[PDB]
Amino acid sequence: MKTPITEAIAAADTQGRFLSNTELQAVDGRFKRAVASMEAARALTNNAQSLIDGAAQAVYQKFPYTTTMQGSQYASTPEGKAKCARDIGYYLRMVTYCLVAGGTGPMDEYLIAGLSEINSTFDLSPSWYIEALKYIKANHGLTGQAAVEANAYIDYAINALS
Amino acid sequence: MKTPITEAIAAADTQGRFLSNTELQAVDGRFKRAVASMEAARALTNNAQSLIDGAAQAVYQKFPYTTTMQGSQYASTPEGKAKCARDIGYYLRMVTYCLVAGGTGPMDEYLIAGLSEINSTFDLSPSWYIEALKYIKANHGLTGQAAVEANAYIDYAINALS
Amino acid sequence: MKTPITEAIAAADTQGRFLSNTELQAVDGRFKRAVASMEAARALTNNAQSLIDGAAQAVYQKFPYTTTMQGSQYASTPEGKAKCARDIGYYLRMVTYCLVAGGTGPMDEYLIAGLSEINSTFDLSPSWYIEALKYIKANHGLTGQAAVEANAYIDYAINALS
Amino acid sequence: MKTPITEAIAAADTQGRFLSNTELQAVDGRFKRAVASMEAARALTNNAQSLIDGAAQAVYQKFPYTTTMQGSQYASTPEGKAKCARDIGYYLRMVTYCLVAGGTGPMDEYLIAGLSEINSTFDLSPSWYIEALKYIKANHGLTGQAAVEANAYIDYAINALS
Amino acid sequence: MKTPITEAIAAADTQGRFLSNTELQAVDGRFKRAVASMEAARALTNNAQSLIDGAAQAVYQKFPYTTTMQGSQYASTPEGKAKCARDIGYYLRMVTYCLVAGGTGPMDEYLIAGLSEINSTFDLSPSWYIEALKYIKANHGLTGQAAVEANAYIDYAINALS
Amino acid sequence: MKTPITEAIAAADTQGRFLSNTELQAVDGRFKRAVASMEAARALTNNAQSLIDGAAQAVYQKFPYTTTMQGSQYASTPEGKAKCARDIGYYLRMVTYCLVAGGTGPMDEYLIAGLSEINSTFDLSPSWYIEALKYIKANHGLTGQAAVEANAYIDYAINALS
Amino acid sequence: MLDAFAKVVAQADARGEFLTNAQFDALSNLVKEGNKRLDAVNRITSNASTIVANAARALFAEQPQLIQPGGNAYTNRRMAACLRDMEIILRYVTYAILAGDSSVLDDRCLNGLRETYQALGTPGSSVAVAIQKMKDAAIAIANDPNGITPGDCSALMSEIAGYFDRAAAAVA
Amino acid sequence: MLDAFAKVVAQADARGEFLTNAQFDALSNLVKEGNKRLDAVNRITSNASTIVANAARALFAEQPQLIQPGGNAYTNRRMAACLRDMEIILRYVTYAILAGDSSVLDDRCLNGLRETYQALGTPGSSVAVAIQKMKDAAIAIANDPNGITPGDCSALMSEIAGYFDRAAAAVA
Amino acid sequence: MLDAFAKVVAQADARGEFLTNAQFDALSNLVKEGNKRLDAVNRITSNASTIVANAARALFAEQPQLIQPGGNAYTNRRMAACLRDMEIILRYVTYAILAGDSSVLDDRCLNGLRETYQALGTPGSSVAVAIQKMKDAAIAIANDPNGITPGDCSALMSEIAGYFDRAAAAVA
Amino acid sequence: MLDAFAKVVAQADARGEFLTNAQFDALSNLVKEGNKRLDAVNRITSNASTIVANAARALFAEQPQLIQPGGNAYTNRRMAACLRDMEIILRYVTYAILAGDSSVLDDRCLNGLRETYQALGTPGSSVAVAIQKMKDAAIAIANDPNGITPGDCSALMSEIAGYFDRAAAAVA
Amino acid sequence: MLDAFAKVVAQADARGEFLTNAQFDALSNLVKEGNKRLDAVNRITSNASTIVANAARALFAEQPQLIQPGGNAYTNRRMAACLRDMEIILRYVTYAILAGDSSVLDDRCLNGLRETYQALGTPGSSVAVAIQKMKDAAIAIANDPNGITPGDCSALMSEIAGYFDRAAAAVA
Amino acid sequence: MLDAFAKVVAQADARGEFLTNAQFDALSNLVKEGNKRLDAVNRITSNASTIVANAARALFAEQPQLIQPGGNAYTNRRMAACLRDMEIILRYVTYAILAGDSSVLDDRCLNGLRETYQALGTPGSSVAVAIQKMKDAAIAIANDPNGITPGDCSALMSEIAGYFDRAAAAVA
Ligand SMILES: *[C@@H](C)[C@H]1/C(=C/c2[nH]c(/C=C3N=C(/C=C4\NC(=O)C(CC)=C4C)C(C)=C\3CCC(=O)O)c(CCC(=O)O)c2C)NC(=O)[C@@H]1C
Repeated sequence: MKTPITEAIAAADTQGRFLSNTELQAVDGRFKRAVASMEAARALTNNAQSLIDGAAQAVYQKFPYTTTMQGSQYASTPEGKAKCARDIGYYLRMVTYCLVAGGTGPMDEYLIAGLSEINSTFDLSPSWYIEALKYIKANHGLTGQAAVEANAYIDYAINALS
Repeated sequence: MKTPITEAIAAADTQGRFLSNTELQAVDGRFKRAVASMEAARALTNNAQSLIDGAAQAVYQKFPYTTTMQGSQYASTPEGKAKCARDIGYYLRMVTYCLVAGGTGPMDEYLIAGLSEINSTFDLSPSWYIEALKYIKANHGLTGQAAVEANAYIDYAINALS
Repeated sequence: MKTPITEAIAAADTQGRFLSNTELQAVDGRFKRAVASMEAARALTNNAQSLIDGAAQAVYQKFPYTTTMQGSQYASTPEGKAKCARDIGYYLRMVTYCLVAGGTGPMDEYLIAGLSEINSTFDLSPSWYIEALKYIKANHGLTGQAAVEANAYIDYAINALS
Repeated sequence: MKTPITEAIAAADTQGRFLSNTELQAVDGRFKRAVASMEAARALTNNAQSLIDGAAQAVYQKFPYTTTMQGSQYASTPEGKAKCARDIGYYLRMVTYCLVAGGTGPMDEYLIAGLSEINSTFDLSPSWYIEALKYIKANHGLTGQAAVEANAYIDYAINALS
Repeated sequence: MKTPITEAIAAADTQGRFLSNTELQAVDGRFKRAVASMEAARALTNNAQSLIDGAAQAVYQKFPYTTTMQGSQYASTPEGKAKCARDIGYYLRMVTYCLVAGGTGPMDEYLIAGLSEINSTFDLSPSWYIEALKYIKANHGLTGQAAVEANAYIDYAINALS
Repeated sequence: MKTPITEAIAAADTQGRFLSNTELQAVDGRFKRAVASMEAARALTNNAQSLIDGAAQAVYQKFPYTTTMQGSQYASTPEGKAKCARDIGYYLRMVTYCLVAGGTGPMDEYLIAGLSEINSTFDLSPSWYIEALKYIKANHGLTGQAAVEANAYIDYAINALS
Repeated sequence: MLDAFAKVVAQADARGEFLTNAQFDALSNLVKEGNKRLDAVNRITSNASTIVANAARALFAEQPQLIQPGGNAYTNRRMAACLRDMEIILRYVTYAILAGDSSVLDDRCLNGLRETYQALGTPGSSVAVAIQKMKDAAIAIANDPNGITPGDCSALMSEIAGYFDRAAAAVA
Repeated sequence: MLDAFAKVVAQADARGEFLTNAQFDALSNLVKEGNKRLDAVNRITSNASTIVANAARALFAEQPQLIQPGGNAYTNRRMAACLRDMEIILRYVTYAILAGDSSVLDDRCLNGLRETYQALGTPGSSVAVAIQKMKDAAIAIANDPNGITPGDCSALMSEIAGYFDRAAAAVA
Repeated sequence: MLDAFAKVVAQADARGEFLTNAQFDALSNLVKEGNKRLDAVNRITSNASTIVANAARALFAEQPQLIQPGGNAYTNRRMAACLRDMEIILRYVTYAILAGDSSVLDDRCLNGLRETYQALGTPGSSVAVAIQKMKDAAIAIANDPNGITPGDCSALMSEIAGYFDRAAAAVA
Repeated sequence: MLDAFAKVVAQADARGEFLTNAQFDALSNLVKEGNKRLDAVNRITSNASTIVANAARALFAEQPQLIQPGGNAYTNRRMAACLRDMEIILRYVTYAILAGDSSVLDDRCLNGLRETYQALGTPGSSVAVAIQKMKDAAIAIANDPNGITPGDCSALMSEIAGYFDRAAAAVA
Repeated sequence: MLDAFAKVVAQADARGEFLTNAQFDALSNLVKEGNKRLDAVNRITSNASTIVANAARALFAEQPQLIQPGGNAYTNRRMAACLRDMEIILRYVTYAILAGDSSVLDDRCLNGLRETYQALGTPGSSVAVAIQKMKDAAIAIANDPNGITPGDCSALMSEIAGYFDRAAAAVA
Repeated sequence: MLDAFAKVVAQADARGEFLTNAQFDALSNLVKEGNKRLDAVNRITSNASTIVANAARALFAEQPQLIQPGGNAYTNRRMAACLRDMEIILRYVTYAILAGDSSVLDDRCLNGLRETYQALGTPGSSVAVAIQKMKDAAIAIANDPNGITPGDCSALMSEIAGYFDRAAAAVA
């Protein structure tokens, strides 16, 4: 999994070298940033449910057809709505994994790999999940560098869907 | 050249990716460490001459034969002594390059690549340069994290010679 | 370009061989089928405009939001509608290229290569173009083996979008 | 084995694709040609013995030395003659395999691969087998497209020996 | 060209090494053998014409059909006979090149490479040239180690034709 | 192991060929040289002890510091002296292996591979072993071609250390 | 790779025999059924994506633990891998339908596939369910009496079923 | 690689146009001449070895310096290389006859071939003679009125000649 | 690859000199501006997709012949290639912003790129327009005064502009 | 490869769960001990060569049959291979110290290493001795109270010992 | 690869010993027999093709089921493969004769060859017959008293037989 | 690669001629001088390292700007590269001495080497000085009258000089 620390080791291991100051400086930056990253992960976790519930509605309001249109890919049934809230929660949970791990690795491995294939096969529009992420970014209530961490990984998701 | 920043870019460029928070945390650690690294580079530069002069003698005292033994590889002639002081200064100057660049790149590219070949061809014993570096490490007069930076790159040289 | 004839040559050329009866039988099947393929290409070309106009509406009726929703990717403006009718015509024209060439080559090279990238970047939903192709398949008015040829390449487009 | 159908599949399988109309047109040409191919295979099989007996003599008349010259590679002994008639029958049987399979695969795999090595090691002259095949081509009594199929694979053998 | 000396260099050059005693011993064996090799080359050159004339007849006697049978590949015409005597002389001249060079290189490069292709295309039977070489081997009149050298390269030709 | 004979076979085996006169001439040169090579190997073996004892002193006289200087890499202790005499004997024994085998293989495989790594890790100066070999070369008492063989492999060791 | 024709050829060659009349007649009836064979391949292939998608949608409805956290088909990487395996199996099955012989499916798809799923933790019994779904869908589509010249394709649909069953039996 | 059909397609696409009737009729007449095209390919291909051999035998008779010591076709290595080049050229020409378009011959055979012979010392003017020999032989064989349904193949033989001339012009 | 720091090192080494105070002070001020540099990289990178898309949408509006049949950006293959080139250029520009030096952009992106577009028929003058669009968008985004600690980043925005201009000048 | 943080992430994901407070607090205390972890890695790494050399010198003193003729570490090729294996093991151990997790050491060093030594004739019991020597030396060096801010690193030294023991147990 | 000389060297080294007189005398007698060894290699090699061909001709006479339809040596592909295996075995045997040691034959020819024939269906017992034929022919040729300096080569012919038997024993 | 013998062979073949007596006598005198040729190769090769080192030591004494900061031979990477080039040139020269022909040196060392040094900034005029130094040293060593059977090697030393001059002329 791609974290600042596994990148440091990967770099050294690729060249057949012991670690050096070059790499330890990189891990120190991960350890220092961790303060702001944890603060964000803890806040997003504590407010996860209202953020998922809020994000799901932002989608249904932006894209009303997804609640009235017939089809197993839409949220026009109780099951559809459940699947959607489920997916939004998956995205939110991956953001907190990235904050805790200090990199994109968790989202890369668990969500982004295969994403475009899944969205095509099941006829899921990326516009939906972008809007859900855009809503979380606006209403997570984070300030300072904690917001910068959170937005960096939410915007990372958004670029994967664009 | 191998610095914390070119490693960050190399990592991203290798995978065909934009930079991510994973990499920016690494550069932040380089920028934070720079305070201690610069302090050391400035001090080693300001006291370079007495350190070179002191280190050269530590060698001649440890290895007296290098001043009395006949041969173009020894410091038994004015030219030999000049070449030796020159080489010690090269090592000291590379340490300060590594501190300024934030990594081993300068020493790797300008000194370590080819080192063993050069020491074999011209019959230069690594024991000599280790002793010179050991002397600099003991008498650079650095405290705190500045000493840790300096010693990390001097000990890096020593491992290349061992 | 991938046609029954270039596949025959490619096969022989790959192995360093002259053509053989194995390959000539394949071209004969292309020449025999051409009767039905041409009939379809000529009919789809002769009725192209009403099919494009009909297909565009099937989309706007199936997906009404694409005509009322704000955004440069939707057909909520005269330009948007023009772009859409343009795209539907591109799909129809590729079907006739495939019928004339006797294979998928034209559509593969001019439309399918890059398709998923284009639909993601400009936020164009594949569901739209599938519905347009589904409408053309139902209302091209072709019978017998001419219909089988036409449907084979329209359904080929649909699988590329699924 | 190389048949029109395994070439179609090979082509698709090489590119990681389902079959397409491009390939099915090729198999249709194999299925249509099969009428003429079978007619030839059935006739060559029904008259195989007189064709083998006739072909063997055409050789001994064209190359009389092969019946009078001493050596295990010649037909100057009852065993030699048996081996020769055997070989001519092998060639005739491969022609009928190619007609039934619709391609060169049978002859390629069972006879042509290794042919030049075998003819060198055992001192068998290709001129002999060409003359035997030339005789079969002239006296198989086939007309129309059945003759075209038969001659295509007999001439295919001849080119392998030239 | 493959000689004992170019093999020695090739070996060293392949491994990135200076020559060593391992290789010089090999060249010494070439220089010592040269006495016997030259003696043979000089004798075969001095008696080349009677050997070519004798060898050509051994062929026509062994294979009488090659003088009476119609075809541009046979010696049934003045031109055919000229081509044959020419070819036999080519073989004899290559044997002397191998003796002078101390290896197979000359024959490998000028005659053996392409041999089987040429004999197939122009319908030239290897049995002919084997008989010509067999005659030269029996009537070159060489004794001792000179004969051993000559026979080693004539038998080398024969194996290339078998 | 690299001997004149395994090089001959290696050459043939690399190209997929039987041996040829090209290679047998090389082995003959090994068999002829063996006279002088054996004479040297037998003499160096018979006088090994006085040569080792003499060579060890040449080193301690040339490099007196190796007997007075503290450190496990020096001969300033009974164990150190034992290790040194041991190493000199290893070099002498490899020279006799090379003479018996007719090539560098024994020394290449048992001593040279890894040499520079070992001399660096244990802080053993190549100058020492060169002087020991230089002494053996001057006092082995060999004349004629036996001396040429011995010196070829001693100078081969010296180049590996330079 | 062998098709129905090369299959007979390779058996006659092993015996050193010309073909008999029983074989020339059997191979003629393949040809006479070739149109039907091409309709089936064309139909299954033109609906490849819906066959796969609908099969997966049903599989995950019936076995929702495959998509729960920890499930073998959880995360998009493993879901995509699963949908791919279903695409691949269907692709090699359509190859076999065109060839009249299972060798392509055996040699290039099914051989070693049981060992692959065992080494990965993938339940082949669930992959078999998936293959069963595709089968019923492919046969329903290929034997649809609509928009085609009426006739009897029952023997062909038995053959097509045979390949699906073969693949399903090789993973379980 | 383009055949006659893909050629028209790629021109219409560059213009963004459906095909006109003048194009649908022209492409139909190719199809109606397809049998003749297959007879020519089959005939030239079934006599590939005699076309090449007899062409070489004549070339070397007319230009015996190519086979004298020092000649570019002296030694069996260079003779084989020469016979091969003749095989290769003929092979790509028969490809073009089947495709109705020279692109395969141009892209995969003739492009850069003049520069190759110049860098090797091979006289392309003699290679052109060789290609001329094969041409006359291939046309004589392909247009043989014997053992075939009578008809007019003159336009096809002009096309076939066009490819041989094209190759001959590209090496000289 | 060189960053701003390695750049100075490599110049001092060429002279055989320790660093002077003018250099130790200059390299300290880079560090003191490092936060701003990371905000710019983060901001441009977090909006990579909208920077590219909106830039293309404007390019094709202004130059609609690039998307007409025959145009260099017509068909999805060439459109995707164009969008990719824009992604790639932007990616190497953000690399340069982090390094404080253009060497990565020069060595790995811009060197030889003019010759590439010339050999393909791509109008580099239109690629320059594209790069100009991204520039204005990236600077507007990176220098947005909102949601960040107030301060002066003008020197940094001049540097960022320098890289975009450099790339735009190398293709035209 | 997993570090201490990714380890927790991958366990929560398998359960489909957000992290609990017990996990957010545990991962915060890793960070708060990060300085100590970097001192240990730096110290062991800065003395890599003396750790290895002195360990070998002791190993061969205690087991002189490894360097006698016929011994597994006799000749410079096998001695160098032995010193290398010791370098490699130490390198992957320092990787694990930085990551807070043994996965890199397991996956890339220790897995299959027992089988390698068995197939070569190398006594893993002697390799374990070597690893034991390096361990005591590395801990003595890394926990040296001199020239560092005083504090308690005992838990870290237990962890570091754990990795050495793990490697030693995997070869024996 | 080891020759007779390197063999002794590698045994002395394993013991850490100089060579004794018993070894210097034994290695001198190899040299003194070197001419005979070169005559044998030269003779077998100069008749490689007749040794192989005549051996096969006899094998197939005695075991005609190997060449009947279905036989392992039926078809030209398998016949050529068989003749090749016979060429290869003979080639590695002549290598061993020159080296005075079987290691080249063992390591590069015979090792794993029994498993190869078992996995292919080739009867190694018939391959052994083939190797037996070549043996008698090679010895008859190599020990021919004609056209050579008279002398005793009996020990050499026993050695040569040893290699053939070794190969024959390794496939059966 | 050609040696002195293959050289004559390739000239006779181009003419289609047997060798004349003038050629059989010339090639016999090479053989009769073979011992001297082997002494020269052995002597130069046994002193390769001192030839190179002493040559470099003198080169850098005479041209100290090559080792000053900025010099082409400054840093250990470029010094090692320089010493290597000197090793390589000397190695290919000794090859030529053994072969009696410069082709190996030309084809595998000197061809394109002038262009290489020009593209790198290396002054070939200084490389020529280096080659001149090695030449004088190699000839002094190879023609040393000590410890060898007395005789005249002057023609050989002229040849050896010819190769050094050839290499020196090809870089300048
Ligand atoms: C110019 C681009 C605009 C601007 C930038 C700005 N930022 C600061 C302060 C900070 N910026 C960061 C950002 C990061 N540090 C990291 O390690 C990473 C990657 C993980 C990032 C993205 C931080 C941590 C700070 C310090 C904390 C803070 O919020 O201040 C300043 C003030 C100067 C300074 O360096 O501190 C400025 C000016 N502000 C503007 O008005 C410009 C439009």
